[PDB]
Amino acid sequence: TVPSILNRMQTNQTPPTYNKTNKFTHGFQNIVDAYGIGTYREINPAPYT
Amino acid sequence: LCCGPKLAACGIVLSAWGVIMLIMLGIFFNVHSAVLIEDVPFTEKDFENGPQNIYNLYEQVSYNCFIAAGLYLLLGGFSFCQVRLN
Amino acid sequence: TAHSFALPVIIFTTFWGLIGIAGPWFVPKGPNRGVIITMLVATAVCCYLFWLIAILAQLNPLFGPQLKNETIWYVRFLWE
Repeated sequence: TVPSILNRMQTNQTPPTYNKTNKFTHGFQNIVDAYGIGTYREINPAPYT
Repeated sequence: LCCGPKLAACGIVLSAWGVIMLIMLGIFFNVHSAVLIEDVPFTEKDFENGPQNIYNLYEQVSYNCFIAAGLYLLLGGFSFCQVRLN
Repeated sequence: TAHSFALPVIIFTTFWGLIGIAGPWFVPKGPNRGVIITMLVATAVCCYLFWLIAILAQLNPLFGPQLKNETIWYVRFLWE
């Protein structure tokens, strides 16, 4: 009965990176990230690659 | 006759590719397209009278392509028989 | 042999331009929309440039092909 609570916090720390992958694009995303995993919502090379 | 299924599968794919490619080559050779000239067993004497001779040798190579395509058809049937046998 | 540098350029330019400009308006909404529109645009750009460069390589040719006398004799009959 006592609740859970979720808190945000303005963060100076760098978050992880994600790209909403799909079956077709997974290989391309893997390939472009193989030289290095992208940064926070930076331009993703996968779609044009 | 029997063999491993993977070898039989390789046989069928090889036979199909042979049939298709050699059908293409025979078609163009019977068309007498210039692109394939150097493969024609032409002889120096032929380039005097007219192009009909070289047409006939073009057709010889074309028939020869069709024959090898036929051998590939037999091979394809054979390998499919083995694949389904396994 | 009517190989003008007029009709091929219009036809292929409009082909790839349609693909790269109009198609995105017809692609439905969806998550894959981004990669799909990117595919259309990039494909149009790349293929069109490829074909364009290839044909302009032949526009106003500077030197002719060198051919064996055998093939010259055969082609004289064969081709226009």
